[PDB]
Amino acid sequence: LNLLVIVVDANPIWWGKQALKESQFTLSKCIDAVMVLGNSHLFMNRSNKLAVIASHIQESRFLYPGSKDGKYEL
Amino acid sequence: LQCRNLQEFLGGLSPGVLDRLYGHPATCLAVFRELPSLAKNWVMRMLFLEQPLPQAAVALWVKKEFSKAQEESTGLLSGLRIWHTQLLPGGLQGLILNPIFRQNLRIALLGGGKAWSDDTSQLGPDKHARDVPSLDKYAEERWEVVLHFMVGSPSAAVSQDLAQLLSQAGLMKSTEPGEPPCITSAGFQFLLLDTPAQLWYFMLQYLQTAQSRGMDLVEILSFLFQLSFSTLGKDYSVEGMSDSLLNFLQHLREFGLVFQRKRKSRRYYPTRLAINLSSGVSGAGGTVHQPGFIVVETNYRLYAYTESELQIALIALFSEMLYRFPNMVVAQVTRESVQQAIASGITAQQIIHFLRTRAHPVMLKQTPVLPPTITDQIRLWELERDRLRFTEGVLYNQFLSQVDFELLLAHARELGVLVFENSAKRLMVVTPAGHSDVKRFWKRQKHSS
Amino acid sequence: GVLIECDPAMKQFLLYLDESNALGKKFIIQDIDDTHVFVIAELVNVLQERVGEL
Amino acid sequence: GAKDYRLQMPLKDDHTSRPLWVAPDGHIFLEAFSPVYKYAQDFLVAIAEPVCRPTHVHEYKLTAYSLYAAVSVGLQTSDITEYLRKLSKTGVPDGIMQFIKLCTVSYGKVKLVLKHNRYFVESCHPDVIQHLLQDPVIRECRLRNSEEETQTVSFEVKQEMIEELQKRCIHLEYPLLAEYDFRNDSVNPDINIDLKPTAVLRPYQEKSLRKMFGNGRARSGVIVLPCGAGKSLVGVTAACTVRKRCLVLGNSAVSVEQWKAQFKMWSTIDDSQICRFTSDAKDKPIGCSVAISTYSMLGHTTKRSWEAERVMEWLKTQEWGLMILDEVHTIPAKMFRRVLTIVQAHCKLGLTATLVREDDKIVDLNFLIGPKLYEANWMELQNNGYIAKVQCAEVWCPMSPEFYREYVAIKTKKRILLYTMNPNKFRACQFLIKFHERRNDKIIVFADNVFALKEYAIRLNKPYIYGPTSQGERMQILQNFKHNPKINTIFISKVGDTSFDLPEANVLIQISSHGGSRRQEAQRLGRVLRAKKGMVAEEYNAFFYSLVSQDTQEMAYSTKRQRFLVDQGYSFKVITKLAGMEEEDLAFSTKEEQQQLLQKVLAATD
Repeated sequence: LNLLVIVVDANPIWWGKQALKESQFTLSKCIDAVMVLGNSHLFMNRSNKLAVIASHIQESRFLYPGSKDGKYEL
Repeated sequence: LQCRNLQEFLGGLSPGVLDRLYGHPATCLAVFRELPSLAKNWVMRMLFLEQPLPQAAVALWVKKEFSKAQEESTGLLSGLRIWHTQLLPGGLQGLILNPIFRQNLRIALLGGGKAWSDDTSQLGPDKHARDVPSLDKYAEERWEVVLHFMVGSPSAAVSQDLAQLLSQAGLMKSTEPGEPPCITSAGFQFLLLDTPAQLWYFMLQYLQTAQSRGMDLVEILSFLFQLSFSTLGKDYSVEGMSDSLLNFLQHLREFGLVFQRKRKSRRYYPTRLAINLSSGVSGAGGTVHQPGFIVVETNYRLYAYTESELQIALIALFSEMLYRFPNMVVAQVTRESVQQAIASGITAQQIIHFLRTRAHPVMLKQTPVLPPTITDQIRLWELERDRLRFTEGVLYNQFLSQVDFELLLAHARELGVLVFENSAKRLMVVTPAGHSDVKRFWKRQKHSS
Repeated sequence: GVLIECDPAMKQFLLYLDESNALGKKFIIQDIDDTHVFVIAELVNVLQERVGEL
Repeated sequence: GAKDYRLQMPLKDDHTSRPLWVAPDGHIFLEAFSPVYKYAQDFLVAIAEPVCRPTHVHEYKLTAYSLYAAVSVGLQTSDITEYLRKLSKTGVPDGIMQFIKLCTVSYGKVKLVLKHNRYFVESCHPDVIQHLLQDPVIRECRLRNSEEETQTVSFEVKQEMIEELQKRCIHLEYPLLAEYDFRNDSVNPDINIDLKPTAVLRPYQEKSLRKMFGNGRARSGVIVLPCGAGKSLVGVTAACTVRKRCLVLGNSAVSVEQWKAQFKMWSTIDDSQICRFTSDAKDKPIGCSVAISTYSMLGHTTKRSWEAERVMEWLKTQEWGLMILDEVHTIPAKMFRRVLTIVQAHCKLGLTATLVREDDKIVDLNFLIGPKLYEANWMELQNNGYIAKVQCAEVWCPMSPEFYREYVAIKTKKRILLYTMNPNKFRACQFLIKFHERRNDKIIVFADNVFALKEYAIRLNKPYIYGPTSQGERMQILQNFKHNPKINTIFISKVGDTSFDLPEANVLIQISSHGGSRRQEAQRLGRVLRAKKGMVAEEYNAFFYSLVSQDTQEMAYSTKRQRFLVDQGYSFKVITKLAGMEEEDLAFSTKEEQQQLLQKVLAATD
């Protein structure tokens, strides 16, 4: 039983300057690496738990709290 | 009973077969979670990778103190056909995950091209939905009917494919042509075993003869490991199974591990026996299945708080019974009772662990099981027949010279026909099975002079 | 022969039966050491009743 | 193979909070883990005779005799059957209530009354005395040739059919309850005896005397209480409390000094009303009443006249009859008949700590001596400071092959003297002495034979005592282990006696377990193995081992000792391997020394 609590600094101004930079790496791959880390953590053991929080500029809203994709439904 | 732990049967599986078993993501997750934590993290490290990493990096990912506990994970990955070895174009032996195994783990973690096993078209609260304690009751009823069949009650509701299975696995020997099914000594040792150990011994000796009914080991073991990783509450469907899977699933219904509703139905309920199917030990003081019930006092006195004709027959096997009350049975472990269990064949670690398993909760903090006088005594009884042990043989005498007799001792020892030697009197006992080979050697030695 | 492993103080128990039984020529055919004796095959089950007397 | 008592015994819905289980052959099982254990213990002690007292669930047995004593105390039918209903998880069957009726309805079919030293027989209704005088044997030994009591028919009974009258009234099934009138026996006058408050008293001893005296009248009977643990205190206290007088008889010689020590400081009888008919004294029998005799060991005929003739005369006049008996499991069929013949006692006193008396199944001397009045809790006696923390542990040693070959050839008693002495056991016997030599503890090896233990002490230079020695010699040697604090060993024998005192020390052993002392050994375990200190601490310290040979037909007695040790609250275990005997400087290390012993044992006279 383990509990990873990812916190992703979703500054819309910073990732906005990153997406106007026209780089390779934008917010989509950031949140996708977050979700692949989350599914990996739930994947390593059955008892693991996950919670993903996104600090916005004015709010701490949580992100986290059939199988068409083929992944586990949960 | 050796515990395979998803390793002993899996080890030595056919090369064509090994690739095939990982052709569903259920099997890749199920072999993944069995792994030790080192091999676990290494597969999850090397998963997203197309290059055979050299051996130096794998040996160089580990701190120095843990090399003794490291080579087990590497060897377990290698023998289980995950890490197949490749070559970097110099001499560096590259290591790469089996792309069937790796691709189906990545299907288990990410999107996939297949569509899994669980299914439901849309059937809600089912017609005669079954209740969870009634699933417990069904498990108890069916598996105790099989156990009573082995014991030999008038409750013999086995449907004679299961009786043929019990005769084929070496448990109930049929002898004297006219339907008189006995119990082998393997059946008595099967009775005194734990319930997950009994069911897993059923599955091992069931798949030992899986070359009979058109069965394959791979799909059946994937279905067993699919059963024991399921939930009692949520309900399943059958659509997505072959017809030999239907025959195995209705034979499994006869086992009692799966509650169907109808034979032509589209639904099965994996029973509480099916979840605790695991190669292991149910405990040394208490069982998740049933709480213990036997109070073993220092008077050699068994107090069984359970009404059941099965367990009364088992306590009749390794003891002798005096009182029977509608809540309790009072039995005494006599020497002669264990020596009758010995006559069938019973080593008295079965007895002490039996009493420790069913230890009444007034024995909490009342340990008094540390010294067993009977176990030392039992070796002395066993010694009564060990005091005379059967065999056959020939003796060579008139041995003569001392250094010549030492060379003859190595001839019977290598072949395995030597029993006892004597260098002071020049005497050697040779079994009659290899008498035609020792004499020739002696003749050759004589010729050599 | 039949190898029988026993106790040094119990080896002479089977020797007394040799000089008393008049069934065959000789019961014990060969004596290796104090913990190893030999025997025509036939008296292990009979000794299991004699051991109770012993 | 098992009795079904499921249908005769009715199921009911109190399977949690009742302590009994009442099987229709009388047998009552008892949970000693429910909080009503004290009360059911009290009930079944009063009403049943016990069978087993293990740790968790005890087993009692309803006999006719314990029901008769439960009535004779004063319990009615409604009380006994009402609390068997109100204490049993399973309902009471029909055979047990039918047999309870046939033992409790009438308190006494025949009443025996002692007044003016006349043993009358009375009843409130004349029919039973009519049918009692119609019997041919009642005709044979009835006594012929000689207010405020309405509705009473009586007849006198001779002096020397009292035993035969009681046994015949047993056989006729019209039994007797002892009745004594203190006022009518006015001839014998009370003497002033003062109890000592400073002298200690015990809760169990109070329960025993409350079972004896009880409601008014003193009552004949058998008290089964610990020896070496205040057994002497109960008897001395009882005699003082009534103020009635009596002669106390002990078969054993030391006993004289043991009982006198209890009352020596606590009263003025030592220099006023003292008398000793044994040990050659004859101190004022002429007026000391209260005497100390030794059963039927004396009396004779011509040989001893005058002084020992008066050995049995001045006691029957000035002792009303609080008859006292001590150690009667060793006093076999023939001596109890002469005790009740030479003296008349209002009540019968039993001071024996053992359970069964004389170890004989066929004949029981218990009822002519009275009911078992009370049984004390050995768990409370041991965990307080009344007996040593006996740690029983059997030691089974292998049999030597050189001595086992000759065991088979002879079925005499020489094979016993040969089987008894084993060089494998002698090395263990010397190891146990060395194991306690560094701990300078009081250790004595016990051998059950004439002079078997004599050679065991001369070979290794240690003192020894046995039976045929001397009274003046054992007087100082016995004090050389408890009265005098000098650390030494010594080998003693059965001696037909128990030595007990105030010294705090412990430790004892056993070689032979098949002989004549294979009966008193039970009670010898409690008298010898005492505590290290006065009110000993709860912790254990005393040890007790037993050397038993292997494959020598000795388990016949080694099994019966397990039934007695579980009732004494002692820890029992089996240790067949000492593990450390070979690595010790002992004797008989080589095989040549063990061979020389064979030429001496067989040379010994048989």
